[PDB]
Amino acid sequence: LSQVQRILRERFCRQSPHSNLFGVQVQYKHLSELLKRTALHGESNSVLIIGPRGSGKTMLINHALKELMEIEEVSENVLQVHLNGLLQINDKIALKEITRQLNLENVVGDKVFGSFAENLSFLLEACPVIFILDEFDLFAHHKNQTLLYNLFDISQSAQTPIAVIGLTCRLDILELLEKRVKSRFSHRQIHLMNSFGFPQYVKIFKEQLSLPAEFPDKVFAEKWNENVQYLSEDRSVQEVLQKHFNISKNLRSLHMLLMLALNRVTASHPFMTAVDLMEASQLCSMDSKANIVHGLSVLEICLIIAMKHLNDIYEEEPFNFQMVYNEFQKFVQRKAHSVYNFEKPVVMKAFEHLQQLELIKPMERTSGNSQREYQLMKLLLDNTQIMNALQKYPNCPTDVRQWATS
Amino acid sequence: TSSMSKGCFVFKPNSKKRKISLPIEDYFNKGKNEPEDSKLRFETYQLIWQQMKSENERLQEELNKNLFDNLIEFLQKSHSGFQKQIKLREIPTAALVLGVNVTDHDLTFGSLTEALQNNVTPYVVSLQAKDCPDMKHFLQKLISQLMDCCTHYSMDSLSSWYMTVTQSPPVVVILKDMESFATKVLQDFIIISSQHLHEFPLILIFGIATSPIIIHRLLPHAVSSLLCIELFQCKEHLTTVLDKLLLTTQFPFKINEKVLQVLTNIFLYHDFSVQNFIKGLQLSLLEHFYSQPLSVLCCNLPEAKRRINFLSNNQCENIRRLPSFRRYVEKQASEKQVALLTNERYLKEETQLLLENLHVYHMNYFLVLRCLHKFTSSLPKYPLGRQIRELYCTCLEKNIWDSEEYASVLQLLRMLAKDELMTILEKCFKVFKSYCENHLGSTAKRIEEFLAQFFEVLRENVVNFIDCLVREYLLPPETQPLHEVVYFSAAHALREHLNAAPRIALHTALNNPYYYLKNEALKSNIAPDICIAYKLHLINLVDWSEAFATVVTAAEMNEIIHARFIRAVSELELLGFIKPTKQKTDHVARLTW
Amino acid sequence: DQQTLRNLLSKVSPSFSAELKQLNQQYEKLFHKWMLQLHLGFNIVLYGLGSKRDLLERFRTTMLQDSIHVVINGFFPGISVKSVLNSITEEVLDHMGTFRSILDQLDWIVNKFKEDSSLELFLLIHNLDSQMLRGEKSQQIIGQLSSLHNIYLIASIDHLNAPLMWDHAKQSLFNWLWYETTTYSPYTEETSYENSLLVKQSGSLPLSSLTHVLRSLTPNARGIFRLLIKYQLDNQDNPSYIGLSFQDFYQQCREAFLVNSDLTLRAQLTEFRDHKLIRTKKGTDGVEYLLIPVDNGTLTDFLEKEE
Amino acid sequence: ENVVLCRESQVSILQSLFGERHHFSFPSIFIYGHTASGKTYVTQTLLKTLELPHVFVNCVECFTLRLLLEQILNKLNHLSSTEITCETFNDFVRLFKQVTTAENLKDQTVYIVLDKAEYLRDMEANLLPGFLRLQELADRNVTVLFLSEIVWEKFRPNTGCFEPFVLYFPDYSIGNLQKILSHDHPPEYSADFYAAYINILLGVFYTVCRDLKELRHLAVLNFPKYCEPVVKGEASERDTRKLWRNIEPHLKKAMQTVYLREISSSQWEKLQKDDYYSKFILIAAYLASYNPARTDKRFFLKNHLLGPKPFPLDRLLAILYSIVDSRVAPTANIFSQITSLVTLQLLTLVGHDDQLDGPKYKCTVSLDFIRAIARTVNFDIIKYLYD
Amino acid sequence: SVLEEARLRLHVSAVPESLPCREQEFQDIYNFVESKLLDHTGGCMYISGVPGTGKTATVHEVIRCLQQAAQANDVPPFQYIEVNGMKLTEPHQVYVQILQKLTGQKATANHAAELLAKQFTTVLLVDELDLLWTHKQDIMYNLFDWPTHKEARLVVLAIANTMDLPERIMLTRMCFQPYTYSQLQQILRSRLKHLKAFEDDAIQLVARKVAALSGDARRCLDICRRATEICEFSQGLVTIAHSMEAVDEMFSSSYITAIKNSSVLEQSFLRAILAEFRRSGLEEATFQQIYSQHVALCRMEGLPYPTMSETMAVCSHLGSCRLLLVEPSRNDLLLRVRLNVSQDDVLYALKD
Ligand SMILES: [Mg+2]
Ligand SMILES: [Mg+2]
Ligand SMILES: [Mg+2]
Repeated sequence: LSQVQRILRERFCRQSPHSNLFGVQVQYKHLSELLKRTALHGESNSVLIIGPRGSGKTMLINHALKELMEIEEVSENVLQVHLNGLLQINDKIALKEITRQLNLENVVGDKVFGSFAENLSFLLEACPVIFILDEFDLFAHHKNQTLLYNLFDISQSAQTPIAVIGLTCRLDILELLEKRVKSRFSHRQIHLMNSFGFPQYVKIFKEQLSLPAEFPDKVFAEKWNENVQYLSEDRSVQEVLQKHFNISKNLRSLHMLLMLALNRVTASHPFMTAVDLMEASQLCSMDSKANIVHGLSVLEICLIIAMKHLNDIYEEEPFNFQMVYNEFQKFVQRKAHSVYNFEKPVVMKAFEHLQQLELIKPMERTSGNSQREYQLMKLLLDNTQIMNALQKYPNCPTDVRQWATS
Repeated sequence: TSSMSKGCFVFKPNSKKRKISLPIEDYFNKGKNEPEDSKLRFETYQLIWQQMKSENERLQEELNKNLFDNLIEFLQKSHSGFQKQIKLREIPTAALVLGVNVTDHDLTFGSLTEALQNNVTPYVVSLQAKDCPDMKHFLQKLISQLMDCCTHYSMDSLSSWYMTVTQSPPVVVILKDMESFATKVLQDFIIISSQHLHEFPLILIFGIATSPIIIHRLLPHAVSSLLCIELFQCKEHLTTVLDKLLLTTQFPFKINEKVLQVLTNIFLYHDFSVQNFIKGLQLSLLEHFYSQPLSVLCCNLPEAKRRINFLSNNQCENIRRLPSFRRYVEKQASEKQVALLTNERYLKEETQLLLENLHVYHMNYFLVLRCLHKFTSSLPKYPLGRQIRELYCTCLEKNIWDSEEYASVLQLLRMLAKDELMTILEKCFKVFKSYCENHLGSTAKRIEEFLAQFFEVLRENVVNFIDCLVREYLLPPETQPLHEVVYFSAAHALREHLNAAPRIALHTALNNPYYYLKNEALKSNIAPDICIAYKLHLINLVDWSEAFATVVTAAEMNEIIHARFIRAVSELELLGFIKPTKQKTDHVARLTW
Repeated sequence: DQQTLRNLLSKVSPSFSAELKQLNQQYEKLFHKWMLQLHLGFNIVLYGLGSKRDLLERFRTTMLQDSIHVVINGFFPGISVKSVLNSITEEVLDHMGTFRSILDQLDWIVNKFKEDSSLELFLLIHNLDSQMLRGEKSQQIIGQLSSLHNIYLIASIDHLNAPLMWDHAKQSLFNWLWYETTTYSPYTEETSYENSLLVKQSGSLPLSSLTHVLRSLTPNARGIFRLLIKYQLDNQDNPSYIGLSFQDFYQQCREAFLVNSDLTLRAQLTEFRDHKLIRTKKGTDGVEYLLIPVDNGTLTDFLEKEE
Repeated sequence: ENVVLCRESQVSILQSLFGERHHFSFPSIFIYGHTASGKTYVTQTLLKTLELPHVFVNCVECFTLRLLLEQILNKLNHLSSTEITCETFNDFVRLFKQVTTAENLKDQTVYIVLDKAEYLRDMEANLLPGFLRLQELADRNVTVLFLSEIVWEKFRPNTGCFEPFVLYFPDYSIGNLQKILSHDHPPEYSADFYAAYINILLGVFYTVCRDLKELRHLAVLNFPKYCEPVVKGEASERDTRKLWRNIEPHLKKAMQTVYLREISSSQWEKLQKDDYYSKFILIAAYLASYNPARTDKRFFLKNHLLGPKPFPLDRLLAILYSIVDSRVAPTANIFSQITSLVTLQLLTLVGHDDQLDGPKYKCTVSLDFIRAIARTVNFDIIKYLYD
Repeated sequence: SVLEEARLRLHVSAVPESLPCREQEFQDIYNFVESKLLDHTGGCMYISGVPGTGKTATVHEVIRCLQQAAQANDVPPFQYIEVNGMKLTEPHQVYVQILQKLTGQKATANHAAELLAKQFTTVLLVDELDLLWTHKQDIMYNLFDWPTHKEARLVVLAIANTMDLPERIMLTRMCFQPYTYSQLQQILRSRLKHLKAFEDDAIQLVARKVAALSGDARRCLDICRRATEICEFSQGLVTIAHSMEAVDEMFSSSYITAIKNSSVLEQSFLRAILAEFRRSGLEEATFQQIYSQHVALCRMEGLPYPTMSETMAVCSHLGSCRLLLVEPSRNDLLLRVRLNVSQDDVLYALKD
C-alpha cells in the first residue's frame, strides 16, 4: 500500500526519530540527566560520544534534545547551534556559522573585534546555550585548534553556561589533542559499542519493520505484524541475518538490507517472502573485482593469465609490458599455434585499457619521464579471484583454461 | 690588462674624442696591387649577393605558401561536417611537422597566422607551454586572446561568447610547442571540448618538432580517439635552389666540379640542411673575387665589356698571363700570337668576342641539359641519375659518351614504344618554348617535324637526334678559353674551411712534429716535453715519471726534468687524454687510438 | 712541489726556438683573410694543440685597434654567459640597470642590433670549451648572439672532443670557418694547476672544483651539503648570529628522510672534512659553528646550477 | 527518439527505488560499469521520461570546486524558472536550502547526477564525504547518483562514510550487441542484410573489442565497402558466402590501420571512395646500449628486457669505426651530429655529470625503428645484437 | 540539599580568592613586581610548567593585590594590559591589541609595531607565548628586548609550557612545579571546609592516583564531581567505591573493550594479523598476506568463504576507528598494515 511505503521509507532512508532505544539505557540515562543539569542549572559540562560509524550517535543526541525540549522552561530559553566537521573546515567558516545561527548577524554587522575570543564573548552576551559538534575529529586538524580551546575555555571558566557535546569515530581522540586543551577537557567518555548478541539482533529485525499503532487501517496493520512475527522465526531469514551479523553489528547495514527487501513489495505481492530477503542479501554481497574481470575480452584474460604466471614464477618482483608480451607470445607460438596471433600495438592498447580501469598500478608514478614500455607495473588481483572469475566466464575457450591450470 | 683576478676587462676609447672608425674596405684590401680594382670588385660582390639573397627569400616563400594552401583546403572540409545533434563528431587536428631547428619557428607560424586569417577564419590564436602549467591558466589565456581578436572562466563560458558575436566561422588554436606541455593539461582539454563541440567548433594545430610518434606518448588512446589526425610537412628544396641559382644563364658566376662535390657531400652525408649550402657559396663567391684581380669582369655582358676598355696595364698583363689564354695562343695561327701580346688594343678587342663566345656557351649548355633531363628521367632505371643535380655532376666531370655510362643509356632509350617518345617530345618541345632568345632556334624547328611525324627506322632518328645534340653542345668547361674569370676551383681550401677535424690534428702534432717543425725532428726522440709524455704513454705516474727521465736525458744535478714532467702531465689533463683513477696513482687510456 | 714554487721555477728555455719562431708569421699572414671572411657574416674557431692565447693577442694588437671590441677569458675560473651579456649591456651599451632574465637580455640585445647597423662588435673568446661555457643553454644564447650581421666572433677550442655541445641547429647559428694553428706554445696561463697532482692548494675552492668534488658523491650527501650551504647563507647576512649547531643539524636532517642515525651524520661530516669542504669549529664557547669557508656568491652560483 | 535495449531489470530496479514523488529515497546510489554500457544513456533517458526535476553535471568539466557548485546551483535555478555564486560547501548547502523551497520542488525528489566521479577523489578530501551525506545535512529529500569506472573499494577515505547502495550495470553479450546494432537500420536495404553484416563484423571484432562505441564506429566506416557488390552486380542479397569472402580481408586489414587510428577515418573513406651518418650513429648507439661490454671484442674486431644500459662515448666511437668500411674523419660535423640526435629525443644523456667528459648516453628507441633504417643502408642488426 | 553545594564548590570556575599551597611563589612574584614598580624601572621574567600548575590564578592574585595596594596609595598607580596568545587568529595582532588597550588609535600590524617602537608604568602579561613563533622569529625577541631600555619603564611576564625555548630565541627564570600527594589533598580539603559530604579516604585515593599519573587540579575536581554524580545515582556519603568507579571510568583506555564487543570476522581479522606476525616477525604487513592467512582461518573456523570486498570493508571499518594504522585506500591489496596497540592487549582481549 502507499502509506506503508511512506512510513517505512521515512524509517530507513531519512533516518527519523523513533521512540525505541536499544541497549543504551545507562548511556541515554546519564546523558539525559547531565543535559538536565546543564539545562535547569548553570552547570557546564563537556562529553565526547565515541563510537563507530552508524551506531546511533545522532539518534541519541536528537532524542535527548527532543525529550529535553518537551519541558517548557528549557523550551523558552535554550538556543541550539549544530556544527558539522565537513562543512566548517576553517576557524572563519565556523565563527560565521555561530554568529549566524544564534540570529545575531544583524547585531554584529560592521563591528570589528580585536580577537576571536572577543568576537565569541560579545556574541554570547546577547541564558543557557547548547553546542553540538558533529565530526569532532576534523577540528583536531586545523592550524592551531583555536576553536576547540575557545569552546573549552568558555565552558570551563566563563560564567555563561555552555554545553559542548562531541561526536567522533576515531577511538584515539585523546591523542590528537594538544596537551593544554586536554587539560581543560573533562575526560567524560560515553561509549556506544554494539553491546548486544544475536537473539537481540533478531528482536531488532522484528521490531524495525513493524507498523506503528497510529496507522489508520488497523486490520492490515495486525495482519502485517503477524506476518513479520512469522518471518522472525524463519530459518531462511535467520541464515542471512547470521551472515550479515557476522560481517558487522551496525544497524545501518540492517536498514539498507531491509530497504533493498522492501523495494520489491507491490499491490501484486501484498506480503513479504523469504526469497525476497534472499534476493536482497544476494544483491548486497556481490564482489566487485571478479565482476569487473567478467566484463573483459579474451585477449584481456590471456594477458591476466600471463601476468599471473609472472607473479608465480618471478616471486614478488615487478614487471613491464614486454615480459608480459613474451609470455603471451610463448603461449601463442607453441600452445595456441596460429590462434590469437595478434600484433604488437593491439596488445599495447589492451594493456592501456587495463591501466585505464586501475587493475594495474605504477610502483613509481612519473608521467612522461620514461616511455610506455620499460616501466614497472604490479598486479592488483589475488590468484583465487582470477580462477573464480575465469570459471564463470561466458564463452571461455578450452585452450585458455588449459593454459590457466598449467 | 688581460691577466688580473677578474674575468671581464673592457677597453673603451675614452679621453680621445675621435669616434671615427676604420673603413670595411680598408680591412678587406691589404696590398699594393690595384686599389681601385679592389673597390669596384666588392661593389660587384655586394650587388651579386643582394641578387642571391632576394632569389633565395622568394624560393622559400613559394614553398611555404604551397604548404599553407594544403592546410587551408583541409580546414574547409572538416567544417562541412559542422555545417550539416552532436552525433559524437570528432575534433579535427592537423599535425604540422616543421624542421629540427626551433629559432625559425617564430617566422614559420607568423606566416601561417596571416594565411589563415584571410582564408578560413577571422579568429586564430596561439598558445604557449611556458604560460600554461594547469587548466586554470590555460583557459585564462585562451579567452584573453579570442576576446582581443574580436574570473573563473569555463568551457561553458566559452560557448556563451560564441553566440555573442557570431549570432559560423571556426576558431583555430595553434599549439606551437606540443612537446613542452604537461601531460595532464592535454588529456583534460580534449575531453572537455569534445562534449561541447556542436556549439563550439574546434580545430587544432600541433607543433611537432620531433618525429610524429610524440602524439602517442603524451596522449593515450582513451583521449586520442576523440581526434582525427592529418600530417602536414629537404631534397626537393635542394634541387629547386640549385636550378634557380647555378643552372640559370641569368647569373654569371659558376662553380667547378670539386667545389660542387664538396658542397654536395656535406649535405646528403651529414645534415640535410639547405642553409649551409648557401654558407658554402658565400665563401666560394668570396675567395674568387679576392684572390684573382681580374674578377672585375665577372658580370653581365653590358657591364662586363665596357670594363675591358678601361683597364690598367698590370691588369691587362694579368689577362695576358691567364693559363687558359696561353693554351689558346699556342694553337692559334702563326701571325696572331704577336698581334695579341705586343698590342694591348688587339688584346682587348679579342676579349669581347671571347667573352660572348663564353656567354653563349652558358645558354646552349643547360637547355640541352633540361632536354636531356627529360629523356633520362623518363627512362625507368635512372642510370646516370634521377635528379637534375645528379645529371649535372656526371656530365660536367667528363664527356659522358667518353665514359661507358652513356652507352647503356643510349641502348635503353633506343628500344621504346611510340607513345613514350610522343610523351617525351611533348615535354621536350615546351622546354624550347619555356626559354626564349634561342640560338638553337634551328633545333627548335627540327624536333617539331619530329613531333609532326607522329617505324623502326624513324625512332632511330630521334634517338640519334638527341645523341648528336649531346656531342655538339655539352663539353667540360675547362675546354673553353678564359673560363677562369667566371670559374673558381679551390677544392681543398674549401674543404679545410668547413669539415675540419681536431682529433686527427691533435694526434698528428704529438706523433710527428716534423710536419710542422721542419728541423729534422723525426724521420720514422728529439721532441718537446708535451710529445714525449704522449708516445711513451702509448700506467702509474711514478713509472711514467722515471721513464720520462731516461728519454729526456739521453738527448742531453737535474731537478727540472721532474718539473718538466709536471707541466707535461697537467696540460695533458686539460686535454681529454688523462683522468685520475684509484687503482694505481693513475691508470687511464681513454684515447684508445 | 708547490704551485707557487712551480711559478717561481721559470728558468726553462725552448729547445726548438728558431724552428717554432717561423710558425707565428706564417699564421700572421692569414690575419687579413680572416678579417675578410669574418666581416661578411662568418665566425672562425681555431683548433690546434698548443695555446692560441698569444696568436689572438697578436691579432688584437695588429688588427683590432680602431674598433669597439670585448675579450672573454673563458679560461678564468669565474666565467659565465650572464657575465658577458651584462658586460656588453653595461659597458658596450650605455644602459645602466638590472634585468629580470638573461633570455630577455638576449632579446633586448638582438632587438637593439636590429634597429641599428652603425654598431659593430668584435667578440673575442680565448677558450670556448671551458667547463663553465659547455652548457647548451649558454651556447644557445651565444649562438643567438652570433647569427646577426653586426656581431663578429673569434674563438678557440682545446678539448679532444670539443663540438659535442653544438648540433645541426646550433651550427646553423654559428657560421663556422675552420683553421689550422698548431703551434706548440705551452698552456702557461690556461693551466691553473688547482686540484692537480701538486699538493699545494690556494684559497677557497672555486666553482669548477667545488662542482667537480660534489658531483661524484652520494645524492643524500649532496642534499646534506646543500642544507649546510643554505643555512650558512641565511646566517651570513649579518656578522652576528653566524653559526650552525651539530644537534640542530641532526634535528633538521632527521626531520627529512635523509639520514637515519647520528653516527651516519658524523660519517658525513668526516667525508666532507677529508675533501676540506667543512670547517669544524666545534667546541667553541659561543656556538659549535661547523660552517664552510667557501665564498658565498660562489655557493649561490653552485646551488643555482647544481641541476 | 530514444530507445534502450537489453536493459530491463536495472530500469525496473531504478524506477522502483525512485518510487513516487512524495516518497523518500536513498541518499547515495553508486554505479560502476565498463567503458560503454549506457551508464549515461539509461539514467539520462529515464530522468527525461518520468519528468523528475533533475540536474545533470559532468565532473571533468568542473576541475574546481567553485565551478561544480555554481554549475549545479545555476542548473537547479533554471529548473525552478540571476547568477548564484558560492565558494564553500557550507554556502552551497545553505543556498541549496534557500533555493529548493519553490512550489514545484517542495514535495518531489530532486536528483543530482554526477558522472565521471573519479575526478572528485583527487579534488579535496572533504568533498566526497560531503556529498555522500547530503540527505541528512540538507533534509530536503535529495538523492545523489554516482557514475564511475573504478570499484567502490578504491573510493573510501580513511575516516569512513555513509555507505551507498552500490549498483552494477551488466556488460553486453554478443547477442545484446547484435540486437543493439541492428536497430538504427539503413532504410535503403533490408534489415536481415544489415544483421548479416553485424554478424560478420562481430565474427571479426568480438575477440579484441567488446566496447560499443568503437564497434559502431567500425560498422559505420566499413558499411560503404559492403554495399558495392550489390551496386555493381556481381552479388545479390542472398549470396552471403560471396559477401563474406569479399569483405573479410578488408576488415582483417582494417584492424591494423583504422582501429589503431594510424590512418584516420577520412583517408579510409577516401580510399574506399577512390578505390647518411645519422643512420649509422643510431645503429652505433643501439648496438652500444643493448649489448654487454664483455662480448664487444668478438663481434666487432674479428637483454632487450629490463630496459637499456648506459654506455660511454669512448665505446660509441669505437663501435662506429668498425662497421663503416672506410676511413672516416672525426670532423667537426660527426661530433656535431651525435648531439643532434639527443635533441630529437632518439638518444638521451644520463647522469648529467659533465658535458664533454660525461660519456653517459642512453638509447630510447624501439627495435622496429632501427630495423627499418638498417634495411635502407643494407645492414644486418640481427647478427650483432645476440646469438 | 548537601551534594548540590558540593558540586557548586567543586566546579572549577569557583576560584578561591587565596589559593593554597603556592604561597612562596605568590610572595616571590609580588616582591619581584614590588621591587620595580616602586623605583620606576623595568625588567622581564619567564615562568613555565605543565598546564595543571595554577599559573593563571596565581598571577591574577598578584595583579589583584597590586590594585588593592595601588588603591591604598602604597605603590604608584599602573595601567594593566593583558593579551593571551592562544586567543588570537594571526600572531601579528598582539601589537594592535596592545595599541588599542593603551591609546585610542587603531592601525595595521606593522604600523602598530612602529608606534610601539616610537612609544617605547604599565605591566604587560603575555600568556601562551608558544604561538608567536615565526620563521622570522621577531616577535618574542621584541617582547624580551623592549623593557631593557631607559624609556620603557615596563615589565613583561611570559608564561609557556617548556623551559627550553628562551635559549633557541637567543632574564629571571621561575618554575611552577607538578603537584604532589599532600598539596592536592590539602586543596581538596580546602574547597570542602564546611561540608560533610565526603569521607576522607575517597579524597586520599583520588589524590594519590592523580599524583601518580599527571598531577593536575583540573583532573582532581573533574573526578571528584563525577564521583558526586555517582553518589547521586546510588540512592549520603561518597564511599571508596564511587571514586574507584570514577577513576577507571575516566582514566582507563577503552581499546580492549572496543575489541571485545566487535563481531566475529573482525576478531578473526586480528587473529590473521597476529598469526601472520608470528609467521613473519615484523611489525608491518601487506593486505595480501593478511588476506592469505584469513582465508585459511575462515576455512578452519567454518565461516563462509569471504570475498576481498567484504574483508576490505572490514579493514576500512577498523581503519576508520584507529585500531589499526593504514594508508589511504586508493591503492588496494598492498596496504601495509600495523597495529596501534600492543600485542598483549590484543591477546588479552581475544582469549575470553
Ligand atoms: Mg552524524
Ligand atoms: Mg558517459
Ligand atoms: Mg592558564
